[PDB]
Amino acid sequence: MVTAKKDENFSEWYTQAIVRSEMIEYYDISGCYIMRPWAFHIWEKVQRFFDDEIKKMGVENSYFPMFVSRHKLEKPEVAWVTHYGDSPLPEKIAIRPTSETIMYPAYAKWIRSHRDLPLKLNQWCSVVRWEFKQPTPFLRTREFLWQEGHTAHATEEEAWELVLDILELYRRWYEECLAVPVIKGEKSEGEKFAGGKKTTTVEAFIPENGRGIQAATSHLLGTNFAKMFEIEFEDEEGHKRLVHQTSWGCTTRSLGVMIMTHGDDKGLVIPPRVASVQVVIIPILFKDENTGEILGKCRELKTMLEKADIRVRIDDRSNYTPGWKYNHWEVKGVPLRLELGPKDLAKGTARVVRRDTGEAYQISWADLAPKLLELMEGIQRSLFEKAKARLHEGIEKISTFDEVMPALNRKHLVLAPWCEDPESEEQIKKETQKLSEIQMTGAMKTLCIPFDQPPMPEGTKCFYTGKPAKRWTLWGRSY
Amino acid sequence: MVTAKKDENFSEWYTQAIVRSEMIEYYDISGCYIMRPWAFHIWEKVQRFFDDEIKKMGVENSYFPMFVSRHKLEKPEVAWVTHYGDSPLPEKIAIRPTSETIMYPAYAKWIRSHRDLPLKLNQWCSVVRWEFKQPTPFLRTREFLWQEGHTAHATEEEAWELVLDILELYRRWYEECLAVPVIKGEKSEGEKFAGGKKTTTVEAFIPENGRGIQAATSHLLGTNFAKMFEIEFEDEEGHKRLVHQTSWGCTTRSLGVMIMTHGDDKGLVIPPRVASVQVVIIPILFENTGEILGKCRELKTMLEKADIRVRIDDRSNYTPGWKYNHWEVKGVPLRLELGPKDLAKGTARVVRRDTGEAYQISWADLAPKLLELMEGIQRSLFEKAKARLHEGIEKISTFDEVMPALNRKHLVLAPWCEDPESEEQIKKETQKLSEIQAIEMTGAMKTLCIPFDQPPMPEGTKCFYTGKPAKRWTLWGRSY
Ligand SMILES: Cc1cc(N2CC[C@@](C#N)(C3(C)CC3)C2=O)cc(C(=O)NCc2cc(F)cc(-c3cnn(C)c3)c2)n1
Ligand SMILES: Cc1cc(N2CC[C@@](C#N)(C3(C)CC3)C2=O)cc(C(=O)NCc2cc(F)cc(-c3cnn(C)c3)c2)n1
Ligand SMILES: O=C(C[C@H]1NCCC[C@@H]1O)Cn1cnc2cc(Br)c(Cl)cc2c1=O
Ligand SMILES: O=C(C[C@H]1NCCC[C@@H]1O)Cn1cnc2cc(Br)c(Cl)cc2c1=O
Ligand SMILES: [Br-]
Ligand SMILES: [Br-]
Ligand SMILES: [Ca+2]
Ligand SMILES: [Ca+2]
Ligand SMILES: [Cl-]
Ligand SMILES: [Cl-]
Ligand SMILES: [Cl-]
Repeated sequence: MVTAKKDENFSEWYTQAIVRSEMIEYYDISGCYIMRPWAFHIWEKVQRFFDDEIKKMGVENSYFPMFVSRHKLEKPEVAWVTHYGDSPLPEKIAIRPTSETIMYPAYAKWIRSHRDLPLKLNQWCSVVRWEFKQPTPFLRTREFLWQEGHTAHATEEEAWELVLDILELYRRWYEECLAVPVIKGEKSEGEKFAGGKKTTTVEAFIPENGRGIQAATSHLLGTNFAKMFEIEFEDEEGHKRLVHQTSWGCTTRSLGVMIMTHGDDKGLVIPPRVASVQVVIIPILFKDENTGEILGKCRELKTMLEKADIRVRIDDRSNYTPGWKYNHWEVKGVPLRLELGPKDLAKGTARVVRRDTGEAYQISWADLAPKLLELMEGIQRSLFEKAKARLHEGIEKISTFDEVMPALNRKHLVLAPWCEDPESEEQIKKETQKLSEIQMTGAMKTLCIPFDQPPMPEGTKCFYTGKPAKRWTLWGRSY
Repeated sequence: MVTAKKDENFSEWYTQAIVRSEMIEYYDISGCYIMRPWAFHIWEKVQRFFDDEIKKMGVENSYFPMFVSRHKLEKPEVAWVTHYGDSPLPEKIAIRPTSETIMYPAYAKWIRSHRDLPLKLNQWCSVVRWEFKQPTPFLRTREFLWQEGHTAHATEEEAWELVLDILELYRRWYEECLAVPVIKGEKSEGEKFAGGKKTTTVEAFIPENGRGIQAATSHLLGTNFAKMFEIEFEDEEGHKRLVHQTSWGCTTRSLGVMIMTHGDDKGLVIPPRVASVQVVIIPILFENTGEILGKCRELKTMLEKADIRVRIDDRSNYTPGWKYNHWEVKGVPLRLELGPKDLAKGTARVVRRDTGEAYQISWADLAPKLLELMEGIQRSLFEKAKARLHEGIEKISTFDEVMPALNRKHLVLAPWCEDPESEEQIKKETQKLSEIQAIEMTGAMKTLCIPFDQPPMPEGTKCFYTGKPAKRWTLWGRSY
């Protein structure tokens, strides 16, 4: 069970939560962890939703090799294979950190005419970024699972609308499945993906350590990579034009984020929409009191709730006390826990405890399926809405730079008018980092320029340079 | 179009077929190939089938790192990571070729009491087996996708029952989804997984080189790994015992097999159950308004409501007949032709890809009859294959009848004594008999499997080689 406290020592709390809930297991190679079934259930669920939604868009899944030649890569932190067994490769090959240098030549080969567009591929794989720093399970790891999508189109308007559609699917992944609120915005030109035209992004906020984290990203690559890799088509009139590319990505970091958003001092709290066990049925057995009837009814209740597509498990393992089972499913975060013991056998009801709030209900057996649907909807919405309020309580609207340092001290982000000069963002990072040193990184940086822009009074000056401000920008310490 | 002929030039036919089908793209690193959507949808299909069945058996999914210490790996085809950027690494690390050494330490840590058993885990991933031999797409490659399942049980009976259940799921994977017939059997103690106690397998046959190929595998590991890694539990009486483990896998080789099992001189054929598109609607077009396309879209929704997978090929500059050949090569089980004649009679022309038989169907009658055909197709494809299979097996009793059989690209079902010595001697002698034939891919014949279904073994029957008392019948032939 979890001993540490979320608002007192976040780091050890998080470690305990993930470990005690059986989601991860440590490994002798630093930077890689093991994803036990409990976490992978959740992953499977969001992968299913994203997959169905992108298949609805014509995107098709595929698989490109893990390996890229050195020649075709330096056309850093990439991992190099030099030997098989005991013989060295004639050329070292690297392991993929992202798949552009692998797929894009194939794109060059496959695209000749307008009729071959759009071209929309996704792939669900593992990548390797071997930064020699300190990892954070889910959040920052040397190997991780993601999906990545790459499309090429005949026009930039098409590409751009797909960028937006995909980032909307990413908003739904987080807010709608994992109950984590996020912010849609656009990356600064010092933070955007280089040689993309424009990066869009969903951002999240960890209040317990006042930090920003990127959740997913969708790039408008435009035509830079087409020039690079010579991906041309012939339009209707017979002209050779460059294609307009997008790519987009989202990883298991999402599970990390969800743990921090909903976790509490007893452990995990798993939003029902992604819960593999939404309801655990715990038979209360002691002194051979009514065990045959208790199990009879528990299995009947299971078939009842399964008819309503509630995902139900009866914890009838003989070698565990009920109280151990309670703590087990609590630390694990099963949304709803249903207790049936011999005294309920004559009541015709049963006791239901919701994990998020701990409230208890006495519900009839006939009334179980619909009331449990209802509670799960309410848990899902309320997980989300409490999180969304914490998010917006953590953001401060400022006018001048004087307001920054107090705000970061309250573990908050700042929304400020900005002129969007790239060198000013770096001046800002350095200034704030040094001020932080007068007492994990202390520097503050841009997170995104929110799509949702609040009102911009005329003659608003950039909070740092005093120049005329162009857009509100979200800044904060980061992950 | 596919220039090669399937049984005349099998090699060129095979690569011609998988390339012009758009199933693979080649790559600038030997051993690796790009798996394109037309093929990956099939991998998606069988992965869903099998994932659901093992989820029904209580098996859960997980993910383990792709790297091993040399320390843990060594306790010649392994890909070794040495550097990041330009700095060496303290210790080189290896890309997994399988994940026993990655998982069993964790297992040893997670299992302490009978409470914790059985432990059932699976994972979908890829592995690297960097062999310096000539790869073959799908069939033998340097990086390939698979699933490896690893369980641990209290008793050998539970372990064994699980082994056989998984091998039956592999049977269904090939026969029910892939329409590919296979044979369940047991591996000779020479062909079994070392440090395993018994290996079971499903084998497959390729008529055009008479070659046998292992299709899936399911291992009774017993307790050897349990001693290696110290995976132990305490029973209800408090005594400390070793776990009996199983492991089992299957790869994208299953797709190559499928190709080779059903392809014809025209190209691929894909069983309806796993085909990406089940029906291609070909508009007969050359311009376009007059709404043939509208009617196509109507048909498309009518057919999706029966859960059929449909694609309208409305590409502008291609010819109807070019489209016919295109989807012919790809292997779409059913082609729906719509032109102005069909619009004027409310009928459609449907051509099944297996036999080429055509059918005229009114638009109303469309969705049911297609369902009746796909199923027919799915049965037909599997049945023909089955027959070809049984025609490539010769039951023999002497070694003399062996080398005739191999020349016909057949497999032998001979009575054997089962000491591995004899297997080794047969392999060497058959190879050099192949070479003395060749004075005028190797010729070595080995044990494919010891089939589970054993025809009657009369008393006094002598092994077809040693001449000692035969124990069981065994399937031999050349291998992949
Ligand atoms: C899981 C994951 C996820 C992500 N990202 C990046 C953006 C993205 C989003 N949205 C993607 C990829 C989806 C678009 C996402 O999820 C990044 C990393 C990572 O960069 N790992 C390497 C590493 C290892 C390590 F041991 C330590 C560090 C480390 C320590 N201090 N600092 C400053 C770094 C870094 N990892
Ligand atoms: C896709 C796949 C599949 C399989 N197998 C093996 C058994 C199994 C089955 N059933 C599994 C794993 C499921 C249990 C299966 O599918 C083996 C290989 C392979 O051995 N790859 C390396 C390699 C590279 C290479 F360039 C050439 C060769 C090569 C050339 N001649 N010879 C003798 C080898 C080998 N690859
Ligand atoms: O990987 C990207 C861009 C996009 N690729 C598709 C999925 C979503 C993703 O944002 C940016 N990026 C990020 N990290 C990298 C690390 C290394 Br190592 C290399 Cl060489 C290259 C990269 C690199 O290109
Ligand atoms: O891979 C196996 C045994 C089983 N692993 C689990 C999935 C099913 C599979 O049959 C045997 N084997 C086969 N090929 C290997 C290649 C290399 Br390289 C290494 Cl190090 C090890 C091995 C190795 O152990
Ligand atoms: Br990234
Ligand atoms: Br193997
Ligand atoms: Ca849109
Ligand atoms: Ca606060
Ligand atoms: Cl799922
Ligand atoms: Cl009773
Ligand atoms: Cl539900």
